[PDB]
Amino acid sequence: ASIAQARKLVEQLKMEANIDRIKVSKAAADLMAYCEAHAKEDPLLTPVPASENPFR
Amino acid sequence: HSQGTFTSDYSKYLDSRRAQDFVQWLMNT
Amino acid sequence: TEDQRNEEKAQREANKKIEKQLQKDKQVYRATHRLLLLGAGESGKNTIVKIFETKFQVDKVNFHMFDVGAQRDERRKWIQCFNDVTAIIFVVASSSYNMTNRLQAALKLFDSIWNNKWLRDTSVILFLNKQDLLAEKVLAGKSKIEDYFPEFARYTTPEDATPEPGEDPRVTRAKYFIRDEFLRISTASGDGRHYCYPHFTCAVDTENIRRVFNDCRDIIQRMHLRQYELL
Amino acid sequence: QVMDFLFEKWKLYGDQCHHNLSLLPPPTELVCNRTFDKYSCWPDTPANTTANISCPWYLPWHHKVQHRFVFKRCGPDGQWVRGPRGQPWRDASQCQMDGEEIEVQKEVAKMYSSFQVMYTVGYSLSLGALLLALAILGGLSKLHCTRNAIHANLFASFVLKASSVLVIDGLLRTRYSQKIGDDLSVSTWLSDGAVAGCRVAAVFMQYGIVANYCWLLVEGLYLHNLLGLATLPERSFFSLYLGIGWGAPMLFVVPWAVVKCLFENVQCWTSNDNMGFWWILRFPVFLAILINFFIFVRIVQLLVAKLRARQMHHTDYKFRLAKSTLTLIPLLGVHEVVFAFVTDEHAQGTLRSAKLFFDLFLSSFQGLLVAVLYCFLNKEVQSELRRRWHRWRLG
Amino acid sequence: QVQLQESGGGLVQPGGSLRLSCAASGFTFSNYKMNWVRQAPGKGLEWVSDISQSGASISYTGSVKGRFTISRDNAKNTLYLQMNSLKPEDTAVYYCARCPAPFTRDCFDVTSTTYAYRGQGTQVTVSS
Amino acid sequence: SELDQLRQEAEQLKNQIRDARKACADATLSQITNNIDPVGRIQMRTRRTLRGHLAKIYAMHWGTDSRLLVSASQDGKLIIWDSYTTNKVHAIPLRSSWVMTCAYAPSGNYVACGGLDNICSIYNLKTREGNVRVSRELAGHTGYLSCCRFLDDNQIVTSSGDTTCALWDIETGQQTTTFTGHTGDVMSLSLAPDTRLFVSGACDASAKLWDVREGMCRQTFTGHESDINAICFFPNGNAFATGSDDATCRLFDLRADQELMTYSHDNIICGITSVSFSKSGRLLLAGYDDFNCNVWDALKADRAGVLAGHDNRVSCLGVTDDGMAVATGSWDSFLKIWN
Repeated sequence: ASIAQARKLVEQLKMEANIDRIKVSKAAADLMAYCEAHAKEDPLLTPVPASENPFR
Repeated sequence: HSQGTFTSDYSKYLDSRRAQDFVQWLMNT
Repeated sequence: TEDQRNEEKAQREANKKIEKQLQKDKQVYRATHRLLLLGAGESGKNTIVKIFETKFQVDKVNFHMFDVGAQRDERRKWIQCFNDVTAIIFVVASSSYNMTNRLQAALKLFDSIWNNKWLRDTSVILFLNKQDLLAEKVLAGKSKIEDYFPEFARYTTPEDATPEPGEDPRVTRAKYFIRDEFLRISTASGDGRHYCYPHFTCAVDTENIRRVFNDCRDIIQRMHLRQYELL
Repeated sequence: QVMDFLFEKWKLYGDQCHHNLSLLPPPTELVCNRTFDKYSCWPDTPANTTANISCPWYLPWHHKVQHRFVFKRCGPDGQWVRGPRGQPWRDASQCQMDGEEIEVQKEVAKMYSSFQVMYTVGYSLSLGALLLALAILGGLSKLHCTRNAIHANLFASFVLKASSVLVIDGLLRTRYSQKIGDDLSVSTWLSDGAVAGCRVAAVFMQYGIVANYCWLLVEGLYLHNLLGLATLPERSFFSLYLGIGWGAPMLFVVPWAVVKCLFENVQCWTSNDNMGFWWILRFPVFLAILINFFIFVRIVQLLVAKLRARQMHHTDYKFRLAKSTLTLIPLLGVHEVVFAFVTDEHAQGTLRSAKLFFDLFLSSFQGLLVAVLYCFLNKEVQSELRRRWHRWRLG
Repeated sequence: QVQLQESGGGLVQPGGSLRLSCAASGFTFSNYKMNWVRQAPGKGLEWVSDISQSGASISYTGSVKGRFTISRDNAKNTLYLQMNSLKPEDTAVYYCARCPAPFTRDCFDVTSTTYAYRGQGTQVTVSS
Repeated sequence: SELDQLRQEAEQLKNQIRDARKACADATLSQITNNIDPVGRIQMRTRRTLRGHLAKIYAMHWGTDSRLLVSASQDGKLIIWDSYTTNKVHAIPLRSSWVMTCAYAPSGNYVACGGLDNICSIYNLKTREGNVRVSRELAGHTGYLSCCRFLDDNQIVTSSGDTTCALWDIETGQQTTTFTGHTGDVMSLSLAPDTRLFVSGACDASAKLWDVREGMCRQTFTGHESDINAICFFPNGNAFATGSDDATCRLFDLRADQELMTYSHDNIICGITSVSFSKSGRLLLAGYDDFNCNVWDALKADRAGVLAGHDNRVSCLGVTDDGMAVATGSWDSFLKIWN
């Protein structure tokens, strides 16, 4: 009973052990590249002019 | 109800002020 | 633009049907009191009203006794919902001190309800149930309140305490100690915005729902007087 | 009331002794001539004599100086005595105004000027407080509660009262602050000229100070039918409240308006002389004071029941906070003390002026006190102002 | 990441004095109102102590009022429950729980298993 | 006995994940993002206001057409609004008055609610016989339902209060898989833009990443210390933010197995109720309990704008799929919509 539930935790930690963790600088540069590449179509980053805005 | 009563006295006075003022005009000129 | 014109006219007609139905049932949502009914466990909450919802009405005012007897016992997430409720009925088991000692647990649960951030403005009806099993374990003494409470031996029976006829004064001392123990938590923290209305359950329900109804009338009248800055 | 009577009696007496002068044959002796100084006409007497001729009957107080005369002498040349610039001098002092009545008129003139300054300085900063309360109330999150809509449409009624009473006051000032040159200008003044503006401002004032008492009735009855029922109110009944506050004063003003327009057409309608059926304008105020004073005592017969069961955690707040609300709740129920028996009829002397000072003073600062007590000390609108100050202190 | 150790403990004589120390790691310890909950073998849990954020508001179960004392070390992220004058009816395992919300006065952690923020405990027993 | 040895090896395995995480923690964005031109001041305004509800609003959801936002309240109503013209399209009543969430399918064909009655009622919009009523009542939980999201018109994955996210099948009417593995109650979940996998935050400060195809747990991230109210994915699929009740948001990585940032400020003291990214993902818009929903910068970790509005806590904050507007469901029956 105690081993039947505790093995299910440590098996999940075993599966999360062998994860190929790319370094944080590389994922940071990935996120930076995504946010700079998608920065034109964003309607919150720049304010939209009153023509295209369907509310006012 | 006083605002309908006070100006009922501020009117019934004020014409009597005018009437004594009206005699006082023809008292003099 | 005539297609946009009949579009606008149809959408505004749907708006008119919806808004008329929303007025016609806002008129009944403002009229039905809701009453969250929670307890510790082994309490006897089914003698009040008679998977969890139930409803009733007395003197042309409605109630929705939302029991929660199907959920878990980790209450810190689904009790943020019940702050629009009027009166959180909190039926305790006053006679569950022989076995867990559920009285101290009920006190801590009540204190945790009282000091919540979202359950500030909701008052609490208090039902010290299990009145029948209370009287015997204090005259015989199979479990002592004074074993689980220090100030029980140095407690005085209160002067304004009415007796029920045919009842021992030690039993009145015990139940009034429990009631003042809850009221100590009720008045130590904030009591301007919400109140506690302690009671003692009897064997019939025709007075019990009347007590609930008069106390919810009290909560509504104190809410309106609190709105007009009177009390 | 009296100036028009004096004017028409002056016209009648002048024409009457014009007719009398038309029936005098000339004697052959030295008589001073066919004269008239436009208010005192006389038979013509021989020169170097004075005349014991009666002083004229058209005066307002003539039936109490009736046994007096006027003595004027025409001199040696058949001509009367002269004033500073040749003016006809008369010894009209024996039937002139009595020397103490002008003094008691001076005293009541100072009383009326003092009361006027008091209630205008009450109503004016009352207006300046109720407009701030309205611009606070109808610009925020709580701008339509069915509780708070009646307070907004109550402060509108208090503004409609105050800014109409101090306007009929200004027209009563303007109509009586001019120099009476000749008979034609004052006859155009006495005729229905610009006094129609005075009459409609008078019916404006009688609408304001009846709509305000009916609105204190509705502000009462809302709070009474909010507390008897167990649940929250289902229908707000705001059609019924807006009707019983702003349509019932119309049906109580326009009977009085057409009665004053047809049956007693006095000069400007603020003269409430012959106060039969002025009672048609003071019966709804008697109603809207009695039937919310009843609920004012019915609200304390439960407020002291709610301050007595629990909340004993503060000693002597059972008296302090059951009187710090009983001072507050006269937004509605003041002045049962000096009106429920003391009417405008059968009230004389300094009792009458004391009742006028009491009700005038309290009803002139009532709007200020209601606007303060319900839009600047209400802690909800306090916190709702604090949140906007947080939003405005970031930019 | 929360991690609540329950240091000290063991087996005492009836009347002894044991300082149970709760070692915490993973959060700002000064914010969260802690407590100390036990469960006797055979029944459910029952809440024994608490403490406030700074250390002011302290309560107990009425059966253990005064016999146990409770103190927190904000500078060391540590919570000491020092027992005195034990009894045969106080055999239990003592979980160092924690009320879950920061900067609050109330919590709901007396309840049954799978509470999150509650260490593995320390089984304490008095002698015969 | 023999059961004691499992706990120490669980701690040793956690130590391996710990120092492996600190092995790939060789840098930080807090130095990388300093060369980046910040967005600076951002101010938004309430555009439309949707005053139709009666009780507090607990959750809203835009449609994928970004015109119709459903919203869900405790009065028993599920009002399908319209952002362009302030027109309620259906006021569908509910049996369970205590709704706790709503959902809009991507095809615009079904909505789904579900609250304390444990039942995720899926409502049908395409009944051409007039009005619109429930098709299927999915009932396989014990605890309440806290957030449900649609994959397509055939399978809905829902969170729960009884620690188990589930993948339901609408036409059949039972759980396909069962995402067991969480310890406390599970509040929110958001689907990745490829809809093959999803994260699921809970009330043990743990955001488990799952995989709906295999029906298992993959990654469990712990960087928080209180119960997690709401999460949301990044639009690229390699990040997601977690707003918990310790008044901070934390950005993570599914490829670094750690946190990346802490959006903690000192003046805020009470925790996040909902959080969702912008269109591009530069703006992390969090919704708080002190009545103002901040607009954080998701890379510079600073408040680039605080929104105005309600007089109660906000409850949900959904951004349109084309990023044109932002709506804020709050606890005063109102839905301010923000461009």
